[PDB]
Order: sequence, then structure tokens, then C-alpha cells
Amino acid sequence: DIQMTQSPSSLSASVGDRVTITCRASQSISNYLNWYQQKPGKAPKLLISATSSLQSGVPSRFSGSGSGTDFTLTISSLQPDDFATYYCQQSYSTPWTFGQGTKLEIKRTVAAPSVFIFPPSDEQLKSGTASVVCLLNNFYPREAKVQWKVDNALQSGNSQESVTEQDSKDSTYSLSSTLTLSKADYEKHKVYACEVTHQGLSSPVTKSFNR
Amino acid sequence: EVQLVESGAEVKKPGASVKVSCKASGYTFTSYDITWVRQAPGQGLEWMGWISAYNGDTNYAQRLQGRVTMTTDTSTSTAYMELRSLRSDDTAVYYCARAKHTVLVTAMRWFDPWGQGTLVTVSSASTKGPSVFPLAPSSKSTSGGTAALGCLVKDYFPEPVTVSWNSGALTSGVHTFPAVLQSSGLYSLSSVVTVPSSSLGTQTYICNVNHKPSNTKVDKRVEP
Ligand SMILES: [Ca+2]
Ligand SMILES: [Ca+2]
Repeated sequence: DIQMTQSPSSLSASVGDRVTITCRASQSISNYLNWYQQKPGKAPKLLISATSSLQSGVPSRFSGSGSGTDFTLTISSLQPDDFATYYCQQSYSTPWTFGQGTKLEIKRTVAAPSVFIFPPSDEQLKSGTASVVCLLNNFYPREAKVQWKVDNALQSGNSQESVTEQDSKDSTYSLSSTLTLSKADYEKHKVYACEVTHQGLSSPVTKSFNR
Repeated sequence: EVQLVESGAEVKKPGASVKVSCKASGYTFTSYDITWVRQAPGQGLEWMGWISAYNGDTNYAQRLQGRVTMTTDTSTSTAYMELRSLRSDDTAVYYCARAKHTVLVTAMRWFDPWGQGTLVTVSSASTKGPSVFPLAPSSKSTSGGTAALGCLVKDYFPEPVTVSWNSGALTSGVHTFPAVLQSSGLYSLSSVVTVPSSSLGTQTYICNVNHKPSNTKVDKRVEP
């Protein structure tokens, strides 16, 4: 067995930068080295075979280098759609084994979130549950903080949030918060507010509605 | 042109077996290998084996002792992979790929075209399709002439669901978020899109929610 080890597990660069990942095999694998790119969600895509053979289609900012047990993938001017994880593959002996991947993140200017809020659909209310949804759209960097408040009272449970992978075109993130009550509690109150902290904001931003 | 299309997601109980298809197009099926590789959610890719679409020869990975079976059907340009006696740690996305691995040993060896993937969840719990609620644009969803609207796909097992807007026609501005786990063990997600609030009464917005492990397929029209 041949153990491939990639040498930055994670790295963030700026649009236009030159970026180099390193892959190192445990035995001489000659020039039998492959590079795959995996944008989040999608399946892997071959980018380079046999150390430096570009697959037609693959932009020419990508390049391969090395022989023996050290191999290098170079992105010469990083693009926003280069957000992905990259795996090397040794094609020398069975089983062809993969590297652990190098997450590659794009750095961009600060962007403050657009905060939205969605009351529960009357549809959902018929069944005796109320989910309230707050949307933080297209912000950067990633650290944001959502607090839910009911009649100006800090809520402390029945909260779940999710954040997207980084956007392929504008490098931002989006966050979706959900506050879920029984229909009983939802109608014991009037004011539902979403409170968002993010560094591109001077002070916390509150979006709210009246039940 | 050259595309591999895979069987949809499936939930199987511990100890059952699963069989995942993979149909080819736009290339000569008999003149390549087909390889399967699995990716456990969170950490990395693993070779399972490969099969000759010409000879039918198989080479399996050692760990999967006698649990994996790879076949091909020449007439249908389709390859199959069976995984018997399923374990809780078999949950992964299961890819097929076209592999070049000829009698001439050259360095042009690779997997290219991969199938989109099949998520196989192994669990003792029962499938549950989701309820789909609209997130309607209002003045509480307007920032500078741009409205936001969505769908709330709530209470399903297992993953995954897929959302589209206007049957694939609307894509710029869409966000489908990673699913959360509820206090109950049932997943939920939301899918939103930003549009010009001017064209709110003029455009129709429909979200197409497909959760194949329950063969459910809800369309919700989202309206102000
Ligand atoms: Ca109650
Ligand atoms: Ca009242």
C-alpha cells in the first residue's frame, strides 16, 4: 500500500494569487500522479493525469510538477470558481489511493449580510407548528451571530442554523436560521425579531415582524 | 457528451444489501473500465474495485472481503455494484467513474467522467418524506428593490433532498442550505432565491422538491 499525503490540508488565497499544493507518496510512484478537483456538492473532476498532462477543457492556470515521491499542483492566478478540494491519486499500483484533500478557500473583501425574515406559512400553522426563518445573504467572512428574540426576550432553544459553502462567483456565504415553536407558543406572543452580528456591520442589525 | 448517470439515493437496514446502477453515454462502453469509489461524509475517497466492460474481469478492494459485486450489461451500457451485509459505517456517497487501464501500462491512467453520486444511508429507521412550506416575499423580505423567497423542506429521513426553481430555469440567486438535524432525528432544509421585487406579480416561482428515498416529489408555488 502507498500512502499519499497532501501538505496543506487547508489554505486561503486571494483572487489572482499563485497557489501550490504538495502531494508526497510513500514509495517511488514514478510519474503516475493524478489531480482531481471537487467543487462542493458535485463529483470529482480529473484536471491533470500523469503529473502534468492537462485535460482538454481544464484552464491553463493549472499545472503539475515533480517526479518520484513529490508532486505539485500550481494554480497561477486563483479564480473564484477555483473554490474546491483537490485530491491527488497515485495510478502506479492497485489499489490506486488518494490524498486526503486540500481545501482551498478564496479570500475577498468584507461584505455585510442582507438580513431577511419569513413568518410561518398559514399552511404550516394548520398542523400546529410554527417555524420562523431568518436569512443572512451573501456576506464575508463567515463568522456571523444570530440571536432570536420574542417580544424583545432572548430565545434559548428550538434554533437551528446552516451556512452554505463559499459561493463560486462572488465568494460569499449565506446563513439560514430557523426558530420552531408549537403553534400554541407562537400565538402567545407578538413580536418576533432576528438579531444579526457580523463584522461588516457597525452594530447588531434587527429584522422583525408582528404576528 | 461523455456522461455517467447513477441510481438515486437509498436507505437500507443494517445487514441488507444495496445495488447501485451507473449508465453510460457518449463513449464506447466496452472499451473502458468502470471503477467504484466511496466517500464517507466528511473525510475522503476510497477505491472499491473495478470491472472490465469487455472481459468482465473484476478486481475488488481487500477490506470488502466478499461483500462487493461489480457487473456490467453490455446492451444497456450500464454497470452495477452490489454491497452485501450492510454496516452502519457503509454510509457514503458511492461514485462510479470511467477508468482507463489498458494492456499498455502507461501513465495515462485515470478516472474521468464520474457519476453524480449515490448517497446510501444505512440505518434502522424508517424513511419519511418531507413537508414543503413556502417562504413568501413581503416587506420583511425586501432590501433595496430585491425580494427574497424560499421553500422550507421540513421533516424527512434520510438525506438527501434536491431543490430546483422553475424546473431548473431559475438558478442565479438560489441558495439551498446544508440540512440541519432536528431534536427528533429528522432533517430539514430551506432553499431561497433573490429576485427583483418589481417583477413579483409578473413572475411565477415554483420550487421542485425531490426526495427520492421516499419517492416523494412536491412542487410548491411561492407567492407574495
Ligand atoms: Ca406548549
Ligand atoms: Ca394578543
